[PDB]
Amino acid sequence: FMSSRRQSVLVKSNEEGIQRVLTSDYAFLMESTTIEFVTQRNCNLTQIGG
Amino acid sequence: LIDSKGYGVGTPMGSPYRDKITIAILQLQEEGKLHMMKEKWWRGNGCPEEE
Ligand SMILES: *[C@@H]1O[C@H](CO)[C@@H](O)[C@H](O)[C@H]1NC(C)=O
Repeated sequence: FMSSRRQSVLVKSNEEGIQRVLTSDYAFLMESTTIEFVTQRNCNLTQIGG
Repeated sequence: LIDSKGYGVGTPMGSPYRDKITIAILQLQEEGKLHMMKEKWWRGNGCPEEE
């Protein structure tokens, strides 16, 4: 998917990636420690999956 | 969308006027010339759905 959808779903920063989840149905992939920081500071986000 | 490709103004192999059209197209996208043309040809009849 990501090879076919470059400059569409491939954001270049974490702050614009969390915002893209905050706008559309976006399922951003990143490191687990920062997700444990964002989810505890934002009650509209969650960590699904292991 | 399934794929993501694009149309393009074709030039011969190694042409100098490829670069001037490259500058020209991006000028008309920011001032909205192409979107006034895309709404002029692909529209033309306001439909009914509204339900
Ligand atoms: C989701 O999180 C905040 C804090 O819980 C909430 O107030 C708001 O509705 C959402 N934030 C947005 C939409 O930026």
